[PDB]
Amino acid sequence: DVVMTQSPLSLPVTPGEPASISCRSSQSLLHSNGYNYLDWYLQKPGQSPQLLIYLGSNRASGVPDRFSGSGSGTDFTLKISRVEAEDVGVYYCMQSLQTPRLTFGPGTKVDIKRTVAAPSVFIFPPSDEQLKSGTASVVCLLNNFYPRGAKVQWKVQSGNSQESVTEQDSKDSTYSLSSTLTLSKADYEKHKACEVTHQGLSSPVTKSF
Amino acid sequence: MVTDSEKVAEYLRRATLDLRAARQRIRELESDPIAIVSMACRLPGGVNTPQRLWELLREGGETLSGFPTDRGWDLARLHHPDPDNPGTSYVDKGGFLDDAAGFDAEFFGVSPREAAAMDPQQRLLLETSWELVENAGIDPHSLRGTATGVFLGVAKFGYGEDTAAAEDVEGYSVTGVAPAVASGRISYTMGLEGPSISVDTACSSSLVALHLAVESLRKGESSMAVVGGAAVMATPGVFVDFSRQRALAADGRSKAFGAGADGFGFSEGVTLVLLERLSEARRNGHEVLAVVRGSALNQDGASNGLSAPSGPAQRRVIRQALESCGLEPGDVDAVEAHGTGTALGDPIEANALLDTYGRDRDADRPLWLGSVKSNIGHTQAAAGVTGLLKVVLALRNGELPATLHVEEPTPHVDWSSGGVALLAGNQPWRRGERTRRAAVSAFGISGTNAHVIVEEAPERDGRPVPLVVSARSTAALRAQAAQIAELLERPDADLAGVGLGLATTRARHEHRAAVVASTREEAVRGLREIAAGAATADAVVEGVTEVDGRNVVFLFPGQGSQWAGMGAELLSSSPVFAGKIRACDESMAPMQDWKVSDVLRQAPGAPGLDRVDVVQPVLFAVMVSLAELWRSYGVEPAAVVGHSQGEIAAAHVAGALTLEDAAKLVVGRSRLMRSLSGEGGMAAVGEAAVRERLRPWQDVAAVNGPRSVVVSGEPGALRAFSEDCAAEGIRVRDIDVDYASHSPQIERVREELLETTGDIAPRPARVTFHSTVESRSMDGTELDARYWYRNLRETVRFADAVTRLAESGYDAFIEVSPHPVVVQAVEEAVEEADGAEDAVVVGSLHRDGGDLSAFLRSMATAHVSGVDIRWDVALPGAAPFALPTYPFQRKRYWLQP
Amino acid sequence: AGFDAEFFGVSPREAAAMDPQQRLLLETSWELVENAGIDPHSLRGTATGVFLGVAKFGYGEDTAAAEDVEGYSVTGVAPAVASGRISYTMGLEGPSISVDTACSSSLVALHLAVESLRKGESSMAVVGGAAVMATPGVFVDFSRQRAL
Amino acid sequence: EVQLVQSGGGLVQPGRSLRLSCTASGFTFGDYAMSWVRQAPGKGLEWVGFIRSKAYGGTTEYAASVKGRFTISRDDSKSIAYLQMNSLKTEDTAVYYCTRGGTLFDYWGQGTLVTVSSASTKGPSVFPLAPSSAALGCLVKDYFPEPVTVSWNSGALTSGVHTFPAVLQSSGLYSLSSVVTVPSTYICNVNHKPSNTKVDKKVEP
Ligand SMILES: [K+]
Ligand code: NA
Ligand code: NA
Repeated sequence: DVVMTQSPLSLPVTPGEPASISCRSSQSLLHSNGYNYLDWYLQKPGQSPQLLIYLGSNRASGVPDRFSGSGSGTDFTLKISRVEAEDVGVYYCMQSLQTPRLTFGPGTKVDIKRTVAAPSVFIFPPSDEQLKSGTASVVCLLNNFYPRGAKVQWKVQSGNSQESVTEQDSKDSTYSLSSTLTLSKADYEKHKACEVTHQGLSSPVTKSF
Repeated sequence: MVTDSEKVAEYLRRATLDLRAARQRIRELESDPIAIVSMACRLPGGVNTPQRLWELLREGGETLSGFPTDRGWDLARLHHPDPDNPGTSYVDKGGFLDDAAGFDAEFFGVSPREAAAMDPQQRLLLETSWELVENAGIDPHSLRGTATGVFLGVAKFGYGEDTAAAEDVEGYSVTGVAPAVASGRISYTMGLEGPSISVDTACSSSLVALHLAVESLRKGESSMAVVGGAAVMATPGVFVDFSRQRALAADGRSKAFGAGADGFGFSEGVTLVLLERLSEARRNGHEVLAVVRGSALNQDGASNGLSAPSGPAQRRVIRQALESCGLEPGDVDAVEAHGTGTALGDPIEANALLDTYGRDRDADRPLWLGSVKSNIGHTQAAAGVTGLLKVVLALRNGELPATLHVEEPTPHVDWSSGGVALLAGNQPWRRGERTRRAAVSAFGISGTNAHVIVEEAPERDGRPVPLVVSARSTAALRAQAAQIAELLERPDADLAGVGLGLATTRARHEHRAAVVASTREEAVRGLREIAAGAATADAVVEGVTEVDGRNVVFLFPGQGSQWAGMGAELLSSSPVFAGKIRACDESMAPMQDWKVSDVLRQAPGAPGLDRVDVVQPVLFAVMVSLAELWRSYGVEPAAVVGHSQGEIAAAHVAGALTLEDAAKLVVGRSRLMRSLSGEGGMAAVGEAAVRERLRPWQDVAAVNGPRSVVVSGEPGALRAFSEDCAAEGIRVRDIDVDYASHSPQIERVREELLETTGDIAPRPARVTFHSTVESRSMDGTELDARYWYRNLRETVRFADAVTRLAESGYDAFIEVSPHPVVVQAVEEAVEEADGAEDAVVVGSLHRDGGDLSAFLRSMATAHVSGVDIRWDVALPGAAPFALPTYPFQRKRYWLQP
Repeated sequence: AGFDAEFFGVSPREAAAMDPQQRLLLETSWELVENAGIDPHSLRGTATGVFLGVAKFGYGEDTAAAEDVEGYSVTGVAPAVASGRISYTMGLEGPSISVDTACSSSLVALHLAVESLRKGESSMAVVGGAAVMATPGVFVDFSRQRAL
Repeated sequence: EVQLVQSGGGLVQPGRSLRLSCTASGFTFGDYAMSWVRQAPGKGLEWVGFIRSKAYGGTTEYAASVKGRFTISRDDSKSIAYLQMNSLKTEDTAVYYCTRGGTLFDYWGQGTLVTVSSASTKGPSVFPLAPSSAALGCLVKDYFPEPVTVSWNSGALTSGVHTFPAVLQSSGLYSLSSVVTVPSTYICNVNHKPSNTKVDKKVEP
């Protein structure tokens, strides 16, 4: 009987132009007093969350009046009349019918619209200075793609890779990713590549030693 | 879980808080109270401050005089008693400024030819606007780049119109007389960036300017506003023009609301106020003399003649002014009237008051009515803000001055209603339960009326004091000292408050002097020296500087500086210094038994300054502690340089050594020099020459200059070598030392030194560290134990480090030591170098003079040559005292026909 | 120099003493309200404000001093009266202000009028500026600077 | 104006305790419920607990993951809300936000990072990521604690550079990698203040 909300996973936006974020709840949020118990929050990168809209359509003092909310029952929209570049971040719609809210959920990741771009993939092998130590780090780089969501697989595997992603570049508006496969010098000599996927690619892409 | 009521409480709270913030925003935009933070003026009879105006008004003085004789007017031809005679005036009396032609052109960066071409209205607005900001307790330089607005009432009076056309490549003639430039030139010269507007609605002009400024402030367009008006009659044209109409009072007196009222009496005036949102004044800590609550402007409309007043329009503007701030007429204690002394206009004004304030008025509290024009005449574009000045002065002194010439009130007004009473005499007007309010009216001949509501402002040792004065010429510097001398000869005088006011509320100009004093009497003696152009006393320093900042080098010398009890005073008088000493003793703890603090105090059973192994760690502690004292006054080194073990202080100050590691290095090195006791010597002295002379021996420690050098070695050779230099020429001053540093004698201790100290972990330096060992800027991480041995071992290339830094643009060299041992060598090296030719070199303390006063004197010496000092740190808890304004050095500029 | 004095209730001697800036502001301000489709008489008693950029250009300064019982010479050339006379003759009762910030004067007047309207102080506003070079002084003054 | 000033976090070992504070100014603290919300590095926002105002009983509620280890209290005289954290665990590592309100979170503190780790301070190891046939970089491996900075050519090369967020390895030590693109004279400068470690390394085949 737990009350959840869902919003789109991502939403590219264009400054100067409007944007809309939809929200659907598992249950009507309309209360007998006439209000929908749905609030909108925003977390900008490296900042703390901030309130935007409360009870569906009320804009808190100090929030820019380009933000508004509407909807009723189970369907809600946050509207930005004209997006600004400073509006990127994670938007959350949060029901208040049922408390406490244990999580804010995944929210809607808003970033700068641009043309799709495929990852320029690179593989680097472990250095010799490192092999002298006793461990082997092999890196696979996916540079300047869009949108996020580039996946990587290794075939020397599972449970021995770690990945990291940049924030959207201030210039070209793309992302980059680094994966790092880690095995001991032992398990490394005992063999003699990384498979990428991404929507901007025609088909998967591999790069081997 | 939260109930529905608990959630509703939070949502409804947010909605009512949103509403509250919106309503507050409305009330700010509509009726935010406006602080009058200061005032300034030039009025007739030498009334050149607001206090002088108050003095005049409290006595009932009238400043009327004869026409000026030093303006080129043709007084013989100008007077003629018949009103119908063209080109003449039947009056020969008015209100005229003392010195309308006088101007300090150079202060304002104006050339002599521009000054002469400038309307005196423009020139006196520059002086008064400077004074205005000084009187607010604001360093005028701090308004550069701010959104300060300028709103002035000003009109042309014919300055220069009868001067022969001349050459004018720079266009001085155009900008010199344009009313637009009267406001724009204030903005230009003070670097203001808010709107700057000149307005002309005749007599109401300066209150219209005030009305527009209040709007600009409430909207947030201006952060502060310079408001007022200027009228200087360069030509007699207004006496002639108004004579043809028989509009002038024959005796020149403005007999406002008296039965004798028979026309205008015209005067000159330049009057200004400084305005800010009250809430902003409170936030920023500005004084608040009074508050503007509200104001209204309207028009007479279709009156009985273009220039005839309209009773009904005055009634309306009064009611609109009161309604704009939510007040009732009964809330107002007094009116400063337009009050011109004309037979037609006085009754209409009085009747409009009788019909608004006077209707249903408390029988025991009639509205008090007067007019400053009865004292000083009609100051035209400055009239409205001049009446505002009187109101503010009356509020501040608790008294309503008398209005003159009403021994018989005019019978053309039926005063019987009793709601309005003339101020036939002074009336107490003291702060109390009833909030004191008054209104100011101005009604122009173009028909635009103003009424403004004004309210009282809301209810609100023996240590050394550094007194800093500056000005833009030597004569102005002497005057500024003499003014402060007079201020401090008073009993009212707060020495520390004066110092803090001098340091924080006055622009720091090019010619600078300072006195460090502990009593008023000492302060006056030093300021009187400055006032005479002398600086013979030790507590007095003078200099001149073209910049306001420097690129500072801290210099840390080696031995030679110490003296018994050095810095002992500073342990009591300076927490910053003692805190650093104490920090030094905590880090020197697990390496020695004695404490540096005990040595400086000369405690019992404490070591003395003969053992290298106590001197060096003491001097280290003193130096790094003086460094922290300089830094608490806001002086941060851009680079550091040390001489021998002074490099260790340097490296700590730079951030490259923790204090624990620097203590290790100094204690480590200093014991190990104790071992070599009696086994070495050193003495003082060109480098290449001295090296030729040293070939016969195999016993050069430092190159301090081209004739100053230090040789080190074995005691024997030391004396043998001196005999030669003795029986040949230049001197060989020994050195109080048991050892021989920077010579091969050092090698035996290499091994132990490095192992003892090899534990240190140098860090990156936050401040450039220019090594005197390797003659270059070095990363702090390179300053490991091997480096510190190479400093003990190799030659100190001091002069080259200085030279390098001078040539790289460092122009302030501060010797951080208890006695100046390298100042001379720095000075010589800086002079020979291709570096700045106005560098400053100063020390910190002196053998005699290690108390806070001597340290403040050293900072003063740095300051008068352009090093910025945070003088308020010396004056905690003081409150800034009101000061005189800048002593303008005036010459006459007047274009004659 | 052309003016319909009688239309505006101005005597021949007042007209000659009036700055042409003032005279043409009366005609244009009448036209202005007619062009709005408004009977100008209906603005009598209203809170119409007047906000004008205007400066003196020396009209009358080189004419021999004469008799002037009515003071026409003073009001005729004062920039304050250039705005006030519009209010006087059309019976307007809002603020009437003349401002001088040189070349920006008429947009500063506009900025102040917008403020007056948003505050509700003026119900409508007559806004603009007037420049009539009665004398050649500005060509002479700016010639010395090679600014022309 | 409303302010929520947070303090009291930092590095702590597993099993130990920390007390976070949120000092409020510019509103009537005593009228509001106050909540704590946390965000593990690179993850979502998780509700920790909250305390009611005195007007509603002054009581608390807690997420099941912290119940019995964390407690919230308030001091209405000083206008402070506290989060007392006992028996801390590595997965408690997070930025902790204090916020005004129990249901409507209308004003948020700036956040306090709490890192729970048994790791010792350790300078990084740098290793090159060299080409063969337009992209190279450095791998900065095995350091603690954060942060480590990376420039290229002492801050002369910025174009094409991407310095990646650090990742926390199963060992408890961090590792990041910096990269840059150029075709066909290339050093990365790595700085780790907490261990006073600086390193430059040339990248070539
Ligand atoms: K009139
Ligand atoms: Na002296
Ligand atoms: Na020099």
